[PDB]
Amino acid sequence: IEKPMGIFSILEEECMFPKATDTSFKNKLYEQHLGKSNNFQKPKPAKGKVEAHFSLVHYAGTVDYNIAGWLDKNKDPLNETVVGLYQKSSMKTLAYLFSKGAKKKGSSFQTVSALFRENLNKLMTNLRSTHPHFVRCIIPNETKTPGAMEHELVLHQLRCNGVLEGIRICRKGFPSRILYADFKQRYKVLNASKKASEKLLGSIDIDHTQYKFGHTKVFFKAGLLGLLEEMRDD
Amino acid sequence: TTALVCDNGSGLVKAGFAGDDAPRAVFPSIVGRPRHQGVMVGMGQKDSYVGDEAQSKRGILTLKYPIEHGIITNWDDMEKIWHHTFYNELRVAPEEHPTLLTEAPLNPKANREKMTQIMFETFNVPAMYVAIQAVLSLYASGRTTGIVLDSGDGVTHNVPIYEGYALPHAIMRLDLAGRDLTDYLMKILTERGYSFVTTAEREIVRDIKEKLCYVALDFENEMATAASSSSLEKSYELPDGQVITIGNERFRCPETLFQPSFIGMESAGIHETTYNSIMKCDIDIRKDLYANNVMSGGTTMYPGIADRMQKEITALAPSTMKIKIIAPPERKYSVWIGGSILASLSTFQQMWITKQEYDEAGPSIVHRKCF
Amino acid sequence: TTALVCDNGSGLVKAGFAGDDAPRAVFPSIVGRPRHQGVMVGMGQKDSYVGDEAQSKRGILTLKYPIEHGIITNWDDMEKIWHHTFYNELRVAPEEHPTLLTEAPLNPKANREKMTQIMFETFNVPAMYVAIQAVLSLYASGRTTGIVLDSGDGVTHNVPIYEGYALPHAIMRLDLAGRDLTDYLMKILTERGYSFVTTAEREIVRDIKEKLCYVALDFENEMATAASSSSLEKSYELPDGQVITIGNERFRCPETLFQPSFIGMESAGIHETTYNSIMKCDIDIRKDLYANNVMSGGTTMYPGIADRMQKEITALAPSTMKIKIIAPPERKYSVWIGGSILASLSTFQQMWITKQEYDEAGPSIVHRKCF
Ligand SMILES: Nc1ncnc2c1ncn2[C@@H]1O[C@H](COP(=O)(O)OP(=O)(O)O)[C@@H](O)[C@H]1O
Ligand SMILES: Nc1ncnc2c1ncn2[C@@H]1O[C@H](COP(=O)(O)OP(=O)(O)O)[C@@H](O)[C@H]1O
Repeated sequence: IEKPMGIFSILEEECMFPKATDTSFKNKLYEQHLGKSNNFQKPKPAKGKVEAHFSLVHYAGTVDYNIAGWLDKNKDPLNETVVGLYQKSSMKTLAYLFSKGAKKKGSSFQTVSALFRENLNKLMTNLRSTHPHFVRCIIPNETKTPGAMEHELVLHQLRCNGVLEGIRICRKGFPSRILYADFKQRYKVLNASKKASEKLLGSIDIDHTQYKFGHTKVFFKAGLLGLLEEMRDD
Repeated sequence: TTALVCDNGSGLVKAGFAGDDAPRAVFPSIVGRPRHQGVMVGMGQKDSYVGDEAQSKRGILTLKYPIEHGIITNWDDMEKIWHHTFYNELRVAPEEHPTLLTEAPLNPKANREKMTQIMFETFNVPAMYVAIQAVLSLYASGRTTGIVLDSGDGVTHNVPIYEGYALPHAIMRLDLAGRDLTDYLMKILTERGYSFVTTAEREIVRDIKEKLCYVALDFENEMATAASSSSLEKSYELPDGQVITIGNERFRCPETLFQPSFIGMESAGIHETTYNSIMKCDIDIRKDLYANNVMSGGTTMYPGIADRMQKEITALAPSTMKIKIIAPPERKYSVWIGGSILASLSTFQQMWITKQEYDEAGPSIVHRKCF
Repeated sequence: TTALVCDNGSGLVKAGFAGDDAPRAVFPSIVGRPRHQGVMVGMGQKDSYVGDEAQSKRGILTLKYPIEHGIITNWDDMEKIWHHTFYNELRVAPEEHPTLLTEAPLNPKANREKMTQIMFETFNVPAMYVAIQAVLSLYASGRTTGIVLDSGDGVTHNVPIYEGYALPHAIMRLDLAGRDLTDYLMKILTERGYSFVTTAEREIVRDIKEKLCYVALDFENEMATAASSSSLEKSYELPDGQVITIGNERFRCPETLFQPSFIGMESAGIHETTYNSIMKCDIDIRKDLYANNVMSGGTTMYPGIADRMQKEITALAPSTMKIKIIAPPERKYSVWIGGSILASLSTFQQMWITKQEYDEAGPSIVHRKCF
């Protein structure tokens, strides 16, 4: 979306080109990306929806976009003599419009996506200069009946918040970092500290691939304690 | 990073940054050298001015355009021009800026080659490219079809383009342009008693031409009119007073473009070569070309040229074809504008000629599709 | 589910859905490719237009009919034609649609073989079938007996049918059709001074033929008349003005169909081949055939062709049989109409070639009575 020859760049090109049209934009997009990438892909005609034109995949699943109107919605050539008029007006409008050559575009090359990608990076840097924390206020139910919830709707809030992506990235590694406090007392039922952990692990039939006790806690994939859950009880 | 767009032409160098809206720096592409000896020691007179500085020092210099008809004849003065452009007009190290160069069609290949070579050796740019002035002029007009009639100061060419395809066999170059009109005006201004012979006062004559001249919708009627009345005379003050007056000349001079016989050339007039270039194209695309006569370059900036042009080419063409003439009000810079537009593209960022590539393949690379 | 009816033919692809009343999509079966180089970057010019797109871009392309005389010679362009038809003209996934294809009689066996193979591999249809254009054109006419004289753009054939039985030993195919008439008109238009040589302007000539030409009831009388008077001259405006006028040519051109010697062919005329095809059939069925001459194909759409045809074949036949000529006003689409009719049937829904069957028996299944 952001690199050169990306979607935004191509949209800018078509906002510059003499006689560009929505069909030319769609073509240029396809010929520049289709097949030559994986995220970008063709829309699927189904579901009675009017028109999709290209499908992207994000951390929150796939989504296909409609292209009609993107050209004349993005071009915004800011006039200059009228801005001078504003600067010289007698109201307080001039308070807004108060008055290098490299990387500055012309008053005829202006485009919305550019200002977006500019202030977006302004954020993504000044926010990158600050320690983060996160809160995800869900709405679990259509109406105001507390305690009761439906999954599909909170499933949507799951992806829009993408916390499932966090649990996935922490999910393909060692999610379970646990001490001996419960490990010894729950696993001594098969072979009735560190060397005691080695004894209690070699004896309950686990291979040395899907776990690791580094020096303080033992690290575990998720699906292995369930294997023990039913077996570490007898 | 930013790309540079230097449109040389004759008469006027115009440069700027890709993506801008107008060339930042514009100055006459001349090199002057003193022709007296100078007597004030400590004045530290330099040995060769250039650009507006020479244009101001005219009185004691001898000016020499290093581009004659689209082609470069004195390479050292051209290098001085480029160096002055980069280091004073734009004040930018050309080390990290792909530059876009322009040239007329049907030029000596050695011109373009030596241009590339100097660009890569002397100034050591990261990349470069040479484009055809007419294509850029079409870009600037937001078209994609239509013959374009560029007419700068040294050359005049028609390029018919359709759907972005150029028909090269129908390109018509003609070596009649602003410099020739200036000379013819210098000539016919004698018959009133005014004598301008110095390379300096050729500039005076050029100013007179840019201010007073204009194309006449009907040559014979205007001639008879200027004969009868005197409502056409206009005065003009020279750099030392002594106002002068020109009458018939005002439209005699630019009339040449339609009757080149005035200066002894045999080729056909502007309208005629335009119509011929049309007729050489395939029959299925002639209506659009009739409808989209773009016009650029400073010589197409005469009051009335578009109307006379339309009348003539209408007289030549059939009657059921619509004749239109796209003459924007800023057309003098259409080449540079289109150049900035093109250079600012991203689908263009893979057409440049990389320094490494040129080192690999030598200046013969230009003619290759690294065009 | 719905079935497709794609009548390829030369010159004109006409497709649509079974059961409809007229083909939805109709466009020239040509594939154009640019022949200049193109200079405006970012135009994203595709490399091969097709159909009406190419017919509009004619001025800068080189058009190639991929079907010479009923037979497919360039399979890649034919595949482009089919793909464009399905995915843009009808906008339908061919995955779930049995398609009906047509071809002339006495064609190369490999033609229909490779056709079936491509239809099953590339497009992966569920089923398909290949029918004889003349049988369909008879279906559309609501007949069950009568010689059908289909004369498309590439080929011309007679098929005598009686009670729904075909007499293959009397099928007479002749390789003179609209394309040859177009070429002959291009030739004889020179003798007036008009010169069309480009594949683009062959289309202009085709339009002239479709508009102005007509068949003369008596060739000699019309020749002498055009000599004497000028009441036959008609004008025509080319795509760039410069109106032209044609006289004698208007009926000189389509007269070829009755005197193939004009283009240096040795075979007999249309009327005579028809009469011969009649005479090759059994004597008991000749009267019905005399009464039921059917005409299809765009080439049989000349003003006056039915009257001249009747006169000639009456002169050849005895004076006690009755000669009639069934020339509907929409006969140009009779093949597609008959195809839709036949595909709509249910007694036909077991004649298709199921993809499973082809996978089981290979493309040789076509000639096999799974026809
Ligand atoms: N207003 C004007 N009227 C007539 N001629 C003009 C006018 N302005 C400029 N010119 C002529 O046009 C020339 C400049 O054209 P230009 O497009 O700069 O040429 P080039 O493309 O070779 O640089 C000047 O030499 C001048 O003689
Ligand atoms: N009105 C007309 N008058 C004369 N000829 C015509 C007319 N319309 C079409 N044709 C000719 O008939 C041809 C189209 O016939 P068609 O039945 O489409 O052939 P095919 O069956 O091979 O596609 C065109 O090539 C054209 O030259």
